[PDB]
Amino acid sequence: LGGLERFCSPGKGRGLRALQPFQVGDLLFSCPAYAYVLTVNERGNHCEYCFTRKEGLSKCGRCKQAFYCNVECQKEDWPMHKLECSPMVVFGENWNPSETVRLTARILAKQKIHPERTPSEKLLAVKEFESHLDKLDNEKKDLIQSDIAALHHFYSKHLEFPDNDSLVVLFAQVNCNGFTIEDEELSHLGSAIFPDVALMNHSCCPNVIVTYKGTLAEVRAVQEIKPGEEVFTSYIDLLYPTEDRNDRLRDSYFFTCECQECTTKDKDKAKVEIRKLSDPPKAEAIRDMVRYARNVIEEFRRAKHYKSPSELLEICELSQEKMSSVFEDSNVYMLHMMYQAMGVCLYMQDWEGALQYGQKIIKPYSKHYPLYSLNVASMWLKLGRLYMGLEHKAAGEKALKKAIAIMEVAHGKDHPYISEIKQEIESH
Ligand SMILES: C[S@@+](CC[C@H](N)C(=O)[O-])C[C@H]1O[C@@H](n2cnc3c(N)ncnc32)[C@H](O)[C@@H]1O
Ligand SMILES: [Zn+2]
Ligand SMILES: [Zn+2]
Ligand SMILES: [Zn+2]
Repeated sequence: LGGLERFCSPGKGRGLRALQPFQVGDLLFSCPAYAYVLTVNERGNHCEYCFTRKEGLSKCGRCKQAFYCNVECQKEDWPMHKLECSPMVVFGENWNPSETVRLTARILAKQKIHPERTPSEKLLAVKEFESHLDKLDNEKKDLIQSDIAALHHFYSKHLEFPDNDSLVVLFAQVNCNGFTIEDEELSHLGSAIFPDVALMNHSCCPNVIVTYKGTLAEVRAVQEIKPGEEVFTSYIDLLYPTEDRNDRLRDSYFFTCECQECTTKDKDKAKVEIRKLSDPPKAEAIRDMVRYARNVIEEFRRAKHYKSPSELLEICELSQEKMSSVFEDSNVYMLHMMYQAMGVCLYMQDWEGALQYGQKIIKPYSKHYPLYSLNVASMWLKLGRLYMGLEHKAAGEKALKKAIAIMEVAHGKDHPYISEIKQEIESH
């Protein structure tokens, strides 16, 4: 709470303000999760209650699909696991609510259980969340209804559903204020709601970073903050040019960024770096390849749900072949396809393929992103772990050290993830 304040940020609604100075790597505040969910694919790898990544995980006898550190965690998570335990077994293979429906069901359960202001709502309350209901078109309003139907379909037993479709308000609120809990390699662990953290506005030049210590959100300065200065995070991936960033912010958050980077368009020429080839491309040759680039990102986005790894790798190489003609290999659109391919090799357990892609990525990655970037820290981590795994321990230790350098600021020097990497350098 201390040394910070809620205020009306002009043309940004409510926001967070500093009342004291903050230095690079300082914890402004922590926020316990108000409501949270462990992602289906991480069940058994982490405790459902505290999110501890351990090996001696005790399975829920009643459903065989919830794992905990012990019985104390099992007991504590029951008021929330109660919502899914029996349904999972009764519906079996037919149990498929989206993580949004899963999280929203828990928000409804927390309101029944704890109607009072929670210690997660010191400055902002879930009830007070911005919905953007008024800007929702007929397509978006319909998607919320598909999700309201699922909430009724699967969580009808223990929940008393509110008013009309003032559930449309709750779903829109989660869509606009919800959080994704990622791991040290930026892999999806789950979804949560953090009220006080949701008060911070967006900047493509963030002065803070949100990291997670179990289910607790921690906010640390990645730039020096002086009194009266507004505290800003990044809502989106900062690799992309101004237009791309702004299309994402408009679609998901109903606003346009007017920050230094968006006003100036500084990193745009380097991000979409054109080959300095004998006879230039032409204005329309760039614009046609950028239209092709965006299309292939989205085509791969779709494809990955239904194509084989080799089919998926072919898309990467053939996209990079067509674009190679116009675009430099440092070009963000080239980097995207290389990252995707690295991801495919990792899945196939092709460690050399993944390492040979990661090396091509890291240098332009560091350049296109800010100084302390989780995107670059995790890329150093994947590289260090690929090196260490393949027995190239010199290069592994250097890449792992590079990761730790960023993490000491973003995660804090005393973070479990950092003690884990240090123990990776000690043994192997
Ligand atoms: C997670 S909330 C942040 C707190 C918020 N302004 C409020 O008072 O509820 C997200 C919403 O805040 C606004 N917002 C965040 N960053 C912004 C920015 N840089 N410029 C304009 N509006 C912004 C948009 O309405 C966005 O959808
Ligand atoms: Zn636990
Ligand atoms: Zn169970
Ligand atoms: Zn911006």
